[PDB]
Amino acid sequence: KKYSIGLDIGTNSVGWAVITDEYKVPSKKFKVLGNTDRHSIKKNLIGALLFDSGETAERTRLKRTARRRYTRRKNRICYLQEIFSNEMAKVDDSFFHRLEESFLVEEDKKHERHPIFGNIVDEVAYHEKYPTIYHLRKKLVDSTDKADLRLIYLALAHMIKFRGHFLIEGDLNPDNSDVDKLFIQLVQTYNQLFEENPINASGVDAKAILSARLSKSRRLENLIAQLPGEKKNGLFGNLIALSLGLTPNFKSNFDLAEDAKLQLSKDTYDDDLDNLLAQIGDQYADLFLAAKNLSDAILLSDILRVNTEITKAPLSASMIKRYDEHHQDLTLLKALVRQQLPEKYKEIFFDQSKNGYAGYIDGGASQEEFYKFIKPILEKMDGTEELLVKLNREDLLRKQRTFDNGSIPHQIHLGELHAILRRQEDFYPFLKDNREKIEKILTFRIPYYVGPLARGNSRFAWMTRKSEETITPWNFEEVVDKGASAQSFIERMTNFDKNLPNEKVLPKHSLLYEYFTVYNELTKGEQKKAIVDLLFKTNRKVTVKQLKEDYFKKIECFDSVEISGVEDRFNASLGTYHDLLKIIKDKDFLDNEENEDILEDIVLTLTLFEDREMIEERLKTYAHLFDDKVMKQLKRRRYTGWGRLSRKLINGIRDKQSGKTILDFLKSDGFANRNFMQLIHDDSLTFKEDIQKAQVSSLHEHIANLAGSPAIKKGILQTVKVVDELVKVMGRHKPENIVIEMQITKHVAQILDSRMNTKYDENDKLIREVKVITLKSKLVSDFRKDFQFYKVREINNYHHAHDAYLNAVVGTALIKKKGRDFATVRKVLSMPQVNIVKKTEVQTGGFSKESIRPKRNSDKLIARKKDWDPKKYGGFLWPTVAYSVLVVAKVEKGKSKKLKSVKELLGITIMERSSFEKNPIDFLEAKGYKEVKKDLIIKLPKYSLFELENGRKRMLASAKQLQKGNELALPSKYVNFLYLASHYEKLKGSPEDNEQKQLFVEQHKHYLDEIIEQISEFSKRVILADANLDKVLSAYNKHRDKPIREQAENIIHLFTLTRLGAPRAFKYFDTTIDPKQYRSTKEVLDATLIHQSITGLYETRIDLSQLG
RNA sequence: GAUGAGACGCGUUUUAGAGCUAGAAAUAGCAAGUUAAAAUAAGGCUAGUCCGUUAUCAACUUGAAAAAGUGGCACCGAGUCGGUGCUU
DNA sequence: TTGTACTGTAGC
DNA sequence: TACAGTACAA
Repeated sequence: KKYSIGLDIGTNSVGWAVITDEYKVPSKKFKVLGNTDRHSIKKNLIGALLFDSGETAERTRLKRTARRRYTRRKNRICYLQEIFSNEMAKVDDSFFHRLEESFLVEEDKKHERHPIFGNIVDEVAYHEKYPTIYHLRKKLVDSTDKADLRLIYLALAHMIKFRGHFLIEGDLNPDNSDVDKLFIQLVQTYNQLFEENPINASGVDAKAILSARLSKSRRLENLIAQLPGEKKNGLFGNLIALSLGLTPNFKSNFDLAEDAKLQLSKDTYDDDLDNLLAQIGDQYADLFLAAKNLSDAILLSDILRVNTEITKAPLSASMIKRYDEHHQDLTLLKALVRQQLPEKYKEIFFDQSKNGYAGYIDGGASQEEFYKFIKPILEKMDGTEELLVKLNREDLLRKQRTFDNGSIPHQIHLGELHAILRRQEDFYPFLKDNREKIEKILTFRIPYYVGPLARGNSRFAWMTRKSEETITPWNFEEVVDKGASAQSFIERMTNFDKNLPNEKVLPKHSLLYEYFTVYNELTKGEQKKAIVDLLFKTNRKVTVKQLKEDYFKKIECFDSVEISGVEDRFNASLGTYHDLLKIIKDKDFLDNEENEDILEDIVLTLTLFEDREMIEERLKTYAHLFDDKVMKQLKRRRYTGWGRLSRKLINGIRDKQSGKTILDFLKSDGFANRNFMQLIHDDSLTFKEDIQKAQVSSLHEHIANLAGSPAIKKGILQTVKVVDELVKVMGRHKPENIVIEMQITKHVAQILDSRMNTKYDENDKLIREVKVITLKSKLVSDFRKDFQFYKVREINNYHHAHDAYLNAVVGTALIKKKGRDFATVRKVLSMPQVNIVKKTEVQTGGFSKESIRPKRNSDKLIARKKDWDPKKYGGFLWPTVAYSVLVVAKVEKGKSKKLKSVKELLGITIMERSSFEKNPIDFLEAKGYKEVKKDLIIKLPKYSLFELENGRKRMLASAKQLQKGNELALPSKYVNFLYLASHYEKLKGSPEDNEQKQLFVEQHKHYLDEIIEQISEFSKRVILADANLDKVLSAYNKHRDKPIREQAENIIHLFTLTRLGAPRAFKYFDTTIDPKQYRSTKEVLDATLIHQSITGLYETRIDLSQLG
């Protein structure tokens, strides 16, 4: 009657088992539908559900964000063309059309093949006069004569399309662009972060060293030689190496137990820093971001090398000089190679495949690969000294479009565009009428707090309009309601407190959150108040020596004090307090308790917004308290991220008996100390009661709102479905208790507790019909290790179901609390039939791989556009199949035409999924199938199970790919032998337990020679990999004499042959066995298709040999 | 630890940037190369400077969908479950 | 002309 | 890890 269900949730597996009060798994004759001969199969109430991991939305957001950027960039180009078209029509009728159809082959091109002028003579004249776009840009800046309108459009479109970054706010000035200024800023925060043993850099010249044209290591060494107190391996040298773009090791300087490294690579814009500051703390992030902006200063000064003259547009002239040096150095390299090393001349300049100059230009070889290829060549070749330093300084034969251009601010392109429009203002009146329009097209950026400019049809937009019309950059300021949109951004961006999920979290930099983390570290209150007022409110970093010298000896008059709470220095700090004291300089204003809301609203404003306008509006309310220079400075300050506690928790809720908040208890608790975890946990405090009341609020309400990765949510939803089907199996009877694995544990317990215990009374608040019991994995693992019921991951996926049954057994034994019970548990662990089910899931994602392949005559290339034939324009490859579809039809075959019936699978890809589901019959008719029988169309997702002769099971991975779907049910004594054979000298138990394991593995060593026969039999029956079987048998026979460790580890990798899933390449001692791929789905046309439920206890078997 | 907004720079793809000479040639020698346009998931309609890779998904019967419903028990054994006995 | 075998490919 | 490209058996 009464029964228990034990569960085991993982990221990719949910194992389940049903036990009785005698710790036995029941077995029932489950009915099976379908046209097969079998009507009922005996199945056991134990199994596991296997599924592909749940994915974070992050990659989908990266794609979504880029998808908007390309759209808005095309819209910018369209705005510029909209401005230009009316005047351009009387100059060239089909210029924009030619620029649109420039991608097309000449046969598909309606107009002339030359995009700019449409005549070959003028195009050749253009390319001779301006070999790059920057020559045209520099001329248009530096010429007063009337220029052609189309070249002006080309220059402005090149600057509007590729407009550079917005990281620097305001106009360009040396205070944030000249390398010396931000170098002094870097050493300023370097001194502020420690203030013990600082570095002082006053007489040094940064622009002489960092902007010098020299190799990077030599520049670093010279800068280190300018500072005798620091070295290259020092933390300052580490920071300067980051500024130079090297790969320094911060873990060495901060004594981390694991390697931590950073570099500002071409598409990792300091985002790797999370793994470092998760360990070393967030105090150093201001050091690293200043290093990043100093790096941007160094690159900007490097590529603006012509800024030594004010005579022209700096970036265009600098690219011109780079082109000139590239040409003059290239002809020298060609002569130097041809004169003295005629061999490999063709390899460098003609081959275009071996990373030469031809591979640098016409091939996919980067700058550093090209340098690495030719560096041995230049070491061998003579006369290369003046040219090799260009490799050592990364200046040799550089292109104009490179990864370093990400450091270019938008102000440079803005200045060049302004210079062009001011130079051509009188010649074209519509430039005078639309100078501000084009400058606004270049300089407009959608704010943080606005989001997508939608009209209700977006999941993501909170943007609120004040009018119903099209939004352009010119009329943006009078259409969006900024107050409503910014307010709506706050309502979304506030996180909620994990203790009280109704309540808004504080800013991380919030002053009360600083006081919290300080006082929580000291309690691990007159003395507390004196220490905080004397040191913490005076200095950023306080050590134990400062406490014993400046407080205990000075105030308490204690000569010798021993402190054990804190080792060296306090991790917490009042940094926001000292920051405010630096900016406002009216210290007593923060002493007034009334102003706390004003201060925390200010730091809330800076933690919300990044743009100047809304920040200016929100703090402008406080202008009657203070004014002028303090706003003028604090408008540049910003903060990032959020605390754990709500403002509603920390000082908001008051204990119902003591009349004190959490921070009130932290400040004073009488003659003894108490910490935050205890303040929540102590039953003497009503915080325990109030949190356990207020923490609780459909299944999706709990799953969507709770904190966790989509990977662990998937196991929770599947574990609820498994519970529902197991209740359905047992006559709708509920379990006596449900056992769960292991802070997510209390949310999983709430979901199952609330789905089972739906009844309540007037006096009983909750009737515990079912007791959801939570256990820790340490207990089950210790039970497994102590009593010889060992497990491995490599033999089979039966360990999930065995883990679930052990969870059930230990949980029931614990709530109720060595003979027949041990025999029962050993019989169940050696019990062969376990309902392993791989979840059949329609594949979703990108419908193909992202790499665009060149043109070819194959029909397998996917068209990148509707009118772009992939035989001519290239296209994508490797499409992803959402699901396969079993079709029977007639196919037109042969020159002498007849209609032959065929049955075959066809893969419906993701892009053809919707077109298939609108009309399957016409979609199949378009593929050549005619007389298609509609009712026999069977949808076959990924992991569809088929059964063939001798119990051979195959899982469908695609339309033309199968997978191994059988489990090797090796007996429990052999898995015990295998586990004890491995880990031979690392049990870390008693020596006697060690030796009773060793004689067990030794004197049954013929078990190994029997398990290899087990592998051979199982593989010959269901795997059909005979060549690999002979290979592994020969390798096992000729490595028989190698001892227990290596042999019984390589035989653990040997089960990769018999493991269900894709065939993977395992390895023996030395030999590596290539996988045997099942690239033929012809055999499952006459197999038995298996429709397994979530538990797999209910099946619907269709015999496909009776169809067609 | 979840989620979201705004931006940059590469990369790839086709085309434009007239290749020259010896050549019956399959080709050989030389010259040249750095840039730009267009696309960046096919596309969708409420046509927005929006949306399109996350989450959900065994089979059957109802239901536009949502959603609901659909499958006997005990014992003896074990090569992916078998056999025996009651029951409608 | 249709199936198999082996090796290579895949955005940041 | 499923698909692509080249290379053979009929």
